[PDB]
Amino acid sequence: PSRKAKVKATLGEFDLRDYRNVEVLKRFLSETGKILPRRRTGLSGKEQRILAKTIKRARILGLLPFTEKLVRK
Amino acid sequence: KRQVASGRAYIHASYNNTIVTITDPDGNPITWSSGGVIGYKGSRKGTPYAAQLAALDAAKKAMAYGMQSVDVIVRGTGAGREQAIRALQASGLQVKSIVDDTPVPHNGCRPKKKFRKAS
Amino acid sequence: MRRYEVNIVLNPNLDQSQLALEKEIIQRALENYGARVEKVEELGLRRLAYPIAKDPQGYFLWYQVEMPEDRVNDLARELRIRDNVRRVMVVKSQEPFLANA
Amino acid sequence: PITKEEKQKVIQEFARFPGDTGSTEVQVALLTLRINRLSEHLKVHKKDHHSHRGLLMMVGQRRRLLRYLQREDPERYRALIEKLGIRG
RNA sequence: GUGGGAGAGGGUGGUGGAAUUCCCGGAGUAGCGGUGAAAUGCGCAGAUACCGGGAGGAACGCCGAUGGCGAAGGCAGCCACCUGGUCCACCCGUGACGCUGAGGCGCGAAAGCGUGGGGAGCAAACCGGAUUAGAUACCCGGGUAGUCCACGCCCUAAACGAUGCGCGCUAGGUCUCUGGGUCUCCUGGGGGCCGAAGCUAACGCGUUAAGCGCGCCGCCUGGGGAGUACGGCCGCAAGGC
Ligand SMILES: [Mg+2]
Ligand SMILES: [Mg+2]
Ligand SMILES: [Mg+2]
Ligand SMILES: [Mg+2]
Ligand SMILES: [Mg+2]
Ligand SMILES: [Mg+2]
Ligand SMILES: [Mg+2]
Ligand SMILES: [Mg+2]
Ligand SMILES: [Mg+2]
Ligand SMILES: [Mg+2]
Ligand SMILES: [Mg+2]
Ligand SMILES: [Mg+2]
Ligand SMILES: [Mg+2]
Ligand SMILES: [Mg+2]
Ligand SMILES: [Mg+2]
Repeated sequence: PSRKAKVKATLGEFDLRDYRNVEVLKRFLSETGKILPRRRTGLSGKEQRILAKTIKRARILGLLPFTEKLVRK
Repeated sequence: KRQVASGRAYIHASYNNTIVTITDPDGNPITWSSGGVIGYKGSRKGTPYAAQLAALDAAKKAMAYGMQSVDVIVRGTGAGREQAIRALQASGLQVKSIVDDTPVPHNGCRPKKKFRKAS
Repeated sequence: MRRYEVNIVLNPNLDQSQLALEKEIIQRALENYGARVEKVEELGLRRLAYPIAKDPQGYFLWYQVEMPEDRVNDLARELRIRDNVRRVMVVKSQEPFLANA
Repeated sequence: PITKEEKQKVIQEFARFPGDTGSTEVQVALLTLRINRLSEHLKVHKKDHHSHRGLLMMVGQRRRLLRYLQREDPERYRALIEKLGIRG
């Protein structure tokens, strides 16, 4: 699946290296802590890469989860 | 005897059997059922049917304490899971919701041969 | 010296006093290591994606003290000695790799 | 690490003439620096095998230049040494 | 040299959360477990399932690739420090300072060894259940060495691209990682696939050659006996060359 819209379009000029930008980062995670793929985020290796290094900080810090519970079903 | 009215229902499905549990809000169980409980004992404990019977028993007995609204939580991927869930729903118990909380390590202990093989 | 961003998350249950106390060390101990606080931006209370120290929230800080590399795994080794301090994050500063601009 | 200064400082110390970056001395000297450093790092991190091979090459590259110096102009050679800290 | 870039390349210290096991408390009751079926096993000294707390060991989900780094073995939570290699642009410096490399020296997965420590999960041996004509096995329940750390050994492998290193030459297409540009595309470095000429027993290789050439090293000479015997060298030993 995933032919909707990339998580990059729905957003603007933003430091992909800012580990505090919760409001934006939260956009790169599934219904779980899971870090969205590229087919999803629609980023470049260099980018997608950095994103993660950043996300993984949001985590230790406490701003971002490691995993979420799946509602619905 | 206690009169809970609103609690949660934990469903633990496994390839081998399904045990269902109904606790109260804070988390403490009230009553529980299982393939064994309902009577099946052996290879049958796993079959969805059993799960249906089990889940419904978890309810009946739950109904006693005055339960009415559970927040079904699933764990495991065993056979007869999305099955037990369908029971609690059609049990009268207003199923507030459903959630999948099957635990999963971020690479913890080496599984046993039975489930080994990395990729 | 190098530019390091410092993040600090301490117990979100202090009164003006109890708190201004911690920051006395966060500043004292800090200067004792060649602090040089290029800046600061106290964000305060935060709703943590997950409880930390069994606390549903946290009080966040953030600096930019430029200091002597040799004395960093130390500076932090020092900030950790605190009790009401539950997180010490010391990242090295980095240009803003802007994305989608 | 070795600072831009640290480096330049050593270059403008051996260079045959203002503008000499790649002369056979500058190089040796320069190396000797990079070497004498890592030789320290490894004095500690004995387990750091990979870095070592890095040094096992600088030393080579170093003696190889010298071997060439001692050939062309045995004078400058006898010089670079006394100036640095080799042959002893 | 200068200015830039990428990276699970290495070493040391710290530190994050998920999971299993164990302990403590709550609540709760007759089973859980496991299999093709079962049994052994565990549970009313209260197990399983659920909630809270604690201790500890090991490994790091998603990102993750059909990706990257490394000479090879190999390398992925996050942070800092210490450190190696390498690529691009500038054309700035030296002026053949080059290639290869017997022997030497160093590194070298796993298993294994020595001393000390650690020991959650896993598990040779082993102890049991089951299956079977038998079962010294595949399946199940346990479990020691080990797996982990340090220090010292050991030196093997389908240690594989089964393809030694270096340099030049010889159509293209396409996908991709990383740098530069006047950024449709051109240009450099690396990873793939299809392919000219050509090569090849065939399969296949084909600017990442197995093509056309030069240099240096290693190696082969029918199968079995045999990677054995003898000798030597190495190792604490197993055992290695
Ligand atoms: Mg020139
Ligand atoms: Mg000249
Ligand atoms: Mg020679
Ligand atoms: Mg070894
Ligand atoms: Mg080993
Ligand atoms: Mg041992
Ligand atoms: Mg076991
Ligand atoms: Mg076994
Ligand atoms: Mg190419
Ligand atoms: Mg290319
Ligand atoms: Mg042809
Ligand atoms: Mg081909
Ligand atoms: Mg023969
Ligand atoms: Mg042999
Ligand atoms: Mg001997």
